[PDB]
Amino acid sequence: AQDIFLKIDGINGESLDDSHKDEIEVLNWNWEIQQKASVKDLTFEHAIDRASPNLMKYALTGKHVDQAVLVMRKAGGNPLEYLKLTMSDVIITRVRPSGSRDRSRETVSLSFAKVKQEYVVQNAQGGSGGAVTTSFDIKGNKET
Amino acid sequence: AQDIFLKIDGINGESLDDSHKDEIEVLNWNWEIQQKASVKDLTFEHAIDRASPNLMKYALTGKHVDQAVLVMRKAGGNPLEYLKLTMSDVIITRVRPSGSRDSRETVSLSFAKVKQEYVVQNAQGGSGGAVTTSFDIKGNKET
Amino acid sequence: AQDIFLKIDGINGESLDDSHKDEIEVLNWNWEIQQKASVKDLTFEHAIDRASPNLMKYALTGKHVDQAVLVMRKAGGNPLEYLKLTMSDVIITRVRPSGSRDDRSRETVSLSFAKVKQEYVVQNAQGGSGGAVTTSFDIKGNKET
Amino acid sequence: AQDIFLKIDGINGESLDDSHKDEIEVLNWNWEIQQKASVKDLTFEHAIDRASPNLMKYALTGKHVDQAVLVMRKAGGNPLEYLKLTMSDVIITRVRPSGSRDRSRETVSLSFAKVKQEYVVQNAQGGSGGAVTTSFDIKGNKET
Amino acid sequence: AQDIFLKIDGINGESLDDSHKDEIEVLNWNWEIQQKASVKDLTFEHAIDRASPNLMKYALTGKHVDQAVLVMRKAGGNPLEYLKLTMSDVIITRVRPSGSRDSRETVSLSFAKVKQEYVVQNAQGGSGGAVTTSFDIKGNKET
Amino acid sequence: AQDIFLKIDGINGESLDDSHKDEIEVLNWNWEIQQKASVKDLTFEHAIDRASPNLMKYALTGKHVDQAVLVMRKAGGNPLEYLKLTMSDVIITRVRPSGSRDDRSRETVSLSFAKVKQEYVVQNAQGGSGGAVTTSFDIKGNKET
Repeated sequence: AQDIFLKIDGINGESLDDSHKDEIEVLNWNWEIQQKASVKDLTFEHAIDRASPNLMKYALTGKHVDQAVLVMRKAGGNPLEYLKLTMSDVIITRVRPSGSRDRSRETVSLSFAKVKQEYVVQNAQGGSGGAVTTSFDIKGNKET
Repeated sequence: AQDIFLKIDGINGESLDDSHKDEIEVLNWNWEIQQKASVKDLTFEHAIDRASPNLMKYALTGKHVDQAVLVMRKAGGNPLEYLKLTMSDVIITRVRPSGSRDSRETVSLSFAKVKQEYVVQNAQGGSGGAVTTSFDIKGNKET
Repeated sequence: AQDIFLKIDGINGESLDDSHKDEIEVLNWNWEIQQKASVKDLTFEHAIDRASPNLMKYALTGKHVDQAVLVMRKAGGNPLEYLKLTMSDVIITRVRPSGSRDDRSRETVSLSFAKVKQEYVVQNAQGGSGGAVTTSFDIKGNKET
Repeated sequence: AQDIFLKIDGINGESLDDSHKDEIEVLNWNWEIQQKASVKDLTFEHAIDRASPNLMKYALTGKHVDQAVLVMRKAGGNPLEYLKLTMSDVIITRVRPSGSRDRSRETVSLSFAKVKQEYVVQNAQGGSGGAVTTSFDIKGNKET
Repeated sequence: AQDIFLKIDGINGESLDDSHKDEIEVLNWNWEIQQKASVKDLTFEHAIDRASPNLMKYALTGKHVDQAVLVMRKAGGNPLEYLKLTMSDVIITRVRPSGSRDSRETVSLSFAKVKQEYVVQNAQGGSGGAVTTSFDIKGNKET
Repeated sequence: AQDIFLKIDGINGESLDDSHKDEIEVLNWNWEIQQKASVKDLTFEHAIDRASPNLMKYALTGKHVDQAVLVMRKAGGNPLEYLKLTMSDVIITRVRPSGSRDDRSRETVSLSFAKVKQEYVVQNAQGGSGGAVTTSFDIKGNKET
């Protein structure tokens, strides 16, 4: 059971994690690019939490935020942050809260002008094996 | 197992909860906002109950009600009311009753304005603070 | 396990229940109203039974019947009839029978109606009738009643 | 586990049942009428059997057959034929055979000019409790 | 557990069955005719095997083959070949290979003419007779 | 449990397999040709890995790569590489990453290509290479090769 965090400028979550205080604890996420290219929103799920009233507001106003950063960190003896997705000039495009007597979930989508992806390689001994980083100005349709 | 309540002006439920007497006991609910913005109906499910004949009536007439308030309350030793969604100038847009031998009703609401309050819980289980936003959907303005 | 009954004027079922003799025993049902308003057919499922050949006939002719009454009754020690849906000026709009060798033969049926009344019966502490909440509407005439 | 039979004029099945010799043994079936009225095909499933090559032929040619009769008969100590659906002037509109290493099924549809439905009521003692029969000339849009 | 074989002219499989050497072993299949008549492709599934590279080629070229023959054979003590479907002037219309770590390929065929033979089994498990029909789909005539 | 590998020129994976070092370990894949002919993208799934940031980049730029080779190898005592699909002049048309707290992070990727070759390796009785059946096609040029 790995940890997934999302840090959205101006929209705090309620994580108690030492390295990700006040970020949003993410249950799951997905994203898509299709063939210039068609870049879909990134979508994530979290519990209804401290971020939710602000996520609602930004969805309605459409106001941009500077940056959102998504991180996946492996669980266990060697807890590496192995994937980091950095989104610049972000819009909250969709919010879908729900609740049940038997559970509170809220599904959120984000669009962004630029993106950067960093992946860290872990070796069998658990240390850093290398790293790959790429980035792209989607709005400007240019490599960065 | 948390409790969810909905208080609709002019349409009583039959809850026996001390702090929510005659409100509607909600089984589940969902809502959506999409990118001015497209705000979807809020939908909830409840058992067929004392509210149902009036929900049917309002669905048919289209008459507005002043306010509906949805509350989620945590279960357990510290039963905190941590989410409050206040809907102003409400229409009953849809009612979908059903029953089986082996009985539930799905209802949708639309509203001119909305307020969402999340109540932050402190380490002792009490109120530590809140985050609150509101919006005039009809007028397309922050409030 | 609650009981659900449907009484359709001129189309008997084969229920043996004392208070609902010759009515249709309903397995399940559903209905919908959408925003003047759009009122959908009411749909129910029952076993292929004595009603089925007449339901077929009425589906084909389109002939109206005066009234259909749907009732749900709680199971157990206090069998309260807690929901009564009365549909006036009714058409059989859909019939969908089926069967399988591996038991079960069922039929899905839909109804349309000019007027509707919904009564919910409130239960008292002794399990008896404590009162009711009732509403009604002339759908065809688009008026509250 | 009840028995279901279909007797199609000119298209024999391979049933060994005393009362339904050479009829088609039916696995399941369904039918539909919608609001003059829109009468859908009746559809049934059977194993690929002696009828299948003829069902294929009639589906391709579109030649009519005089009559098809579907019967459901209860299983057990009191085996009543409680539902009989009689279809007149029948067309084979669809045939969908399939097979598997893990099974042979074939789905068939029928359309018809006229229909008759007979239902027999069974009492708790297992005997005949009464009967209801209706019929309709669909092509002519008239009660019969 | 019955056996299903497909013999396609010019496209060998790798079956080791004595009576169907070098034919394709079929996992499942289906076909459809709808109401002159609309005859759909016949579709079958097999493991990725020796046929696959040629199935890919014919799918791409659209070149016809003379004949494909599908046979179902009963399992057990009396392994009767009870269904034979003969397809004449065949096109490979579709190939859908796939594989997973935890490998199958779906193929579709179209044809100008068809013959279906069902072999009737006698009480001793032998051939008791047959029912046979055929049709020129392309020419829209019985044969 | 068989192994599936994909070698994409200029986009390394992180496989540790001796005969497929730094290739992409594939969880599953599928492809389609329909009736000149309509050749669909090949789609595969892999874990989010060293390839992923480059796959994203190439999806966005649309830049071609020379070749991608997909291989399936039987598991067990005789690990035969029995299927080899060689795709020439390749575009990354689709990337779909996802992750969940409850383990697993996976990514679905699609490829398009101008030419294709499919080799199936026939296995001999000893489990070794007995031969092959091989075909190839210039999809862009619409010609058999």
